[PDB]
Amino acid sequence: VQAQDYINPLIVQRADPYIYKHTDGYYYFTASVPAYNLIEIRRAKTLNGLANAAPRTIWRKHPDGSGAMSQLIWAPELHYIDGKWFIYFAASHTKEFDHNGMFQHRMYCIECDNPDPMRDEADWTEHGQIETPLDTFALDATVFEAQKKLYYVWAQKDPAIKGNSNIYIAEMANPWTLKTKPVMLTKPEYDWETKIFWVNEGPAVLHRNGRFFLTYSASATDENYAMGMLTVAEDADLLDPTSWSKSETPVFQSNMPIKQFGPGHNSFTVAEDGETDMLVYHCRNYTDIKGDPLYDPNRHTMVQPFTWNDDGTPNFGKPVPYNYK
Amino acid sequence: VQAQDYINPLIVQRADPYIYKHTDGYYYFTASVPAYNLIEIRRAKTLNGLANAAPRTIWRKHPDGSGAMSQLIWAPELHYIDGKWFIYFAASHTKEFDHNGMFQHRMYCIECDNPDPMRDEADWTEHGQIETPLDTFALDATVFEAQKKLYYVWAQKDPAIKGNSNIYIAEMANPWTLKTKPVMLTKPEYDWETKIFWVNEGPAVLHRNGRFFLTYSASATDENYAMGMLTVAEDADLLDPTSWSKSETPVFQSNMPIKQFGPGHNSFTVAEDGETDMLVYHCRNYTDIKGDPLYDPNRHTMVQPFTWNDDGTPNFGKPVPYNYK
Ligand SMILES: [Mg+2]
Ligand SMILES: [Mg+2]
Repeated sequence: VQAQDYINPLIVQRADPYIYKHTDGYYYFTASVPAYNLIEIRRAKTLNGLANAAPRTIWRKHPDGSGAMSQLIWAPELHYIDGKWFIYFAASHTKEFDHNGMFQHRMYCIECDNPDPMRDEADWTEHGQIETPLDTFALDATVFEAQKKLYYVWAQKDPAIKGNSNIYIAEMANPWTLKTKPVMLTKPEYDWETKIFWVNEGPAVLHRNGRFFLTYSASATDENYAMGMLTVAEDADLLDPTSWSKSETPVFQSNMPIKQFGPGHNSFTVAEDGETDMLVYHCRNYTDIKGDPLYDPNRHTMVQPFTWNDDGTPNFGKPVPYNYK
Repeated sequence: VQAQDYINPLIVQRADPYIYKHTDGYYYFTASVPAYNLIEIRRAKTLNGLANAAPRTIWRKHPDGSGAMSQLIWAPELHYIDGKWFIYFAASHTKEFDHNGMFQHRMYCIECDNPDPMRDEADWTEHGQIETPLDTFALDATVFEAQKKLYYVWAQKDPAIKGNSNIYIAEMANPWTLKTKPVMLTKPEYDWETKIFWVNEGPAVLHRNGRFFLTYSASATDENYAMGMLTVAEDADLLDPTSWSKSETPVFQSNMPIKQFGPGHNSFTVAEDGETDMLVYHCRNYTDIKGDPLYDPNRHTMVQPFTWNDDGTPNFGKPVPYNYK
């Protein structure tokens, strides 16, 4: 396949796009919806089919003023773990900022009792909050399998470290519970990670050529949004921060001449040829945003192929232009 | 062209779909967005292109509690009148129901000072409310030109007539002011117009074969939602209700075996061949709505060709199935 085989932007008005190619021959898609009020799934046999795929709501936010999970439903990811579907997402009990001017999200998990994850809301049950030793702002969780274990990777505020959030990892006791104390892998520190907000968020994991590559997003969700990357040997101690190497420069960023601003909160999938790696990310096409960029709904989902360098590292290149007619 | 050339649903999660093919060949699209908080426009060179067309916000709702136009921005239509762009839309000052359990919408108009209607929000000016002699619930306004005059057609509640709204016509003094007293063209009365809720709304006008054909939607918005049609000779007194003929049966209804439930609030356009008439409407693929139905976002935009009967009347057929892969 080639980039031009896909009509971009693939999915309008969907941020934090997550695509999972399942064994049933379907691509499953989850993302943040503009009103941040529910979790819906789309499915199609092809990536282009997702642009017209009728969604199904499988979980709705709790009522206003009812406590946990009642506001700002962010970045759900659908995972298939030991034959069961799980969705990891973040939510807050309020839209109010705390005394540090931050969002009040925590991490949640829902589990499906059916082989079809899109049949009905009644098939999904809440496990509640995925707790961490320190109860602070946490979001954008993802999971990956390595060394016959399940790892959980997420973004969280540490009061002792400057900025909004750092990336952590921990091994899981089960799909909704941590077994180990969190380990910090990266914090915002370079100029490209600290524009408007000091942020490391949106982790995603790729496994290839004897290594795990963990991409993440940094800076605010406007034009400054960019992707960084950590690398680790697949057999190392994943819970030792010295096992991981951090890229000093972004691995993916704005392509300003073609009006692709702030690419980020990515995921990875495979094309319909079963071989080409695909980068899935959101991106904006203008910068004259009014108000908070999180409430402008025009982060659009993009998909494009990526390749591999001779040293076995990924080469993401740059955002491709829109090509709809 | 043929129905299979279009990937349906054309535009997911857009209700009250309005497509206008401009003299430069662009297809412009306006609709109610699921959060009902703004007016955005998409443009593409093809109807399928609209599925991936990056929207632009051209007008946003007024702040909460500030009065007119502050809530529930519904059903915008983009019209090109005497070389200027106008958008007719409905809005409320509140989300609360009136003492009769009804929505509190009134009709509004904005005008653009630029040839490009998607350049900037600063290009649009508010004309305010389009006032009617009785100040009651009103929405879904459309306009058409006939006999060198401009006619305004809309839906409005009459306290003396059972149901949520009837269809009215009036001649306009200018694009934001009525010249004549409203004339009622149809009220909900047939069995197929009064299922669960008594309503006539979403008017649309088609001109062909010496007649104007005014379609509208009736009944509740589940599988009972259906389209009616009025017919009048193109040279008749359009303000005399006795010039108009009401179809005693619906002209378009649910296609129950393929789960196309409740087609309505239509508009009309022309295909890329410049010849084939296209019906544009919203429709659901399920009716088992959970939570507040106002915020279930899955009314999807459908497009399909229609044809003409021997007597010069349109034949809409029935909803086509989804055909995305
Ligand atoms: Mg994620
Ligand atoms: Mg309309």
